[PDB]
Amino acid sequence: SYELKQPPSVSVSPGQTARITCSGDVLPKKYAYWYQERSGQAPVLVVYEDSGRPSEIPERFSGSSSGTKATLTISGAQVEDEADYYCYSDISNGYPLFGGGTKLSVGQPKAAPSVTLFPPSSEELQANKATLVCLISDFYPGAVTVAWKADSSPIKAGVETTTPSKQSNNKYAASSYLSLTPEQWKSHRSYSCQVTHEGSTVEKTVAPT
Amino acid sequence: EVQLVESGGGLVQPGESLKLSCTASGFSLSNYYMTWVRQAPGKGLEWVTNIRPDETEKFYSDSVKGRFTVSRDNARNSLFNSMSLQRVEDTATYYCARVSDFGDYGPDFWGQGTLVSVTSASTKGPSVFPLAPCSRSTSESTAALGCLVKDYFPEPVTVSWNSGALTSGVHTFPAVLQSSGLYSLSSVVTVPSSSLGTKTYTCNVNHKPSNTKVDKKVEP
Ligand SMILES: Cc1cc2nc3c(=O)[nH]c(=O)nc-3n(C[C@H](O)[C@H](O)[C@H](O)CO)c2cc1C
Repeated sequence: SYELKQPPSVSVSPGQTARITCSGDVLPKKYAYWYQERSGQAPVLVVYEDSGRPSEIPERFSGSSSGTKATLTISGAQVEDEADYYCYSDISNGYPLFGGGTKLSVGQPKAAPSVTLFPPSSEELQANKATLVCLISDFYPGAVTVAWKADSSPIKAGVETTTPSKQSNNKYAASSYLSLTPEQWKSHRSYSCQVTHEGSTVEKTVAPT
Repeated sequence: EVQLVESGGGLVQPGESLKLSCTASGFSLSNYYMTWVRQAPGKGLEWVTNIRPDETEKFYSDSVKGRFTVSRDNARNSLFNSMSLQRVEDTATYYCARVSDFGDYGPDFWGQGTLVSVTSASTKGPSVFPLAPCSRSTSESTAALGCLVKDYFPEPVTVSWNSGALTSGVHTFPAVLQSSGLYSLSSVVTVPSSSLGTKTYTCNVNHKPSNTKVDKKVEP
């Protein structure tokens, strides 16, 4: 399989330039595209064949590329430029791809997330189920990354994270849940919920006790 | 000018079938290549298929190859995506787009999409489990206590504390839509661990859709 390795999140101040990358093993042989998708809205083309640019896309959106990294550079960041950006290209035998996508935010005072981790209640355990809850509160801009760790080892099977939500205080709220079996919860000796936001990483851990 | 309109998306159960349709206007469908790209709520864009204008070639993502089949009717400016043997993971919003004609094949114009939900979720009530730390976070000046409102359906759920008395420190998080088409959400109320063993903390979960009301008193 193959990946358009694309940074999950990116934020910039109104008026300054923003740069989104997109690594890839076959990008040196295949073109790269960029799409802009505003919340609950069809994606829109902003860049094609690495540098092309549609006649509806303002010049400040500059596509470029080289080797194995395409880069969507958005200058003079606007409040309207806040949305998700995805790169496109394909494998070494034509099948199309998409990057993980990237979140582009603008302005208000930046804030770090309040992370709280809860272990499985002995009660839910009696129900032959285990569920670790990771609440992420008061962060800004509204974009975070949640990775779960089984004793320092990663894991993906059993994770359900929410989409950043706007609290009443104009900051954001997120929640992530790792579902295990009563046996796994006791199997390992520690589970950890690490929430990285703006390069910053908060990592709370819990262990059977 | 260029315009794409999806439809057919709806709510169905695993294994069941569904046939989406995309009708275009503003251009000759027969002059372009078409694709369907889907996106599960809060997730990235995932490519599904591409279909040659003369329909002599059809490409599908491994995830859907065999179950989904693309088809067109350049005469009726229509693209079609018949999905069969539905899986939960196929749940997402289906976008049909016009495939550009330069560089490799990215699309240029996307329709707004049609939502495709797929579950057996009926109307479960929420289970409510206590949310308290082990021994580390219990030794703070103000830890957090909460209620885990697990597996319910459909939204919404109302959480409160001490029948509405307690309000400060309360933070009811947005529900997470677990794989099994069932919602879950937590609600924590941050309070001092000093006067913790003297006061009562009781969330009152309300789920009218299920006609359920639970009151769990969390202790330290
Ligand atoms: C997975 C896959 C997707 C393709 N998608 C397109 C497309 O959208 N548009 C296009 O002109 N050619 C596409 N092609 C190339 C096309 O099949 C064909 O080889 C050329 O037009 C040669 O006739 C694709 C090839 C593959 C393997």
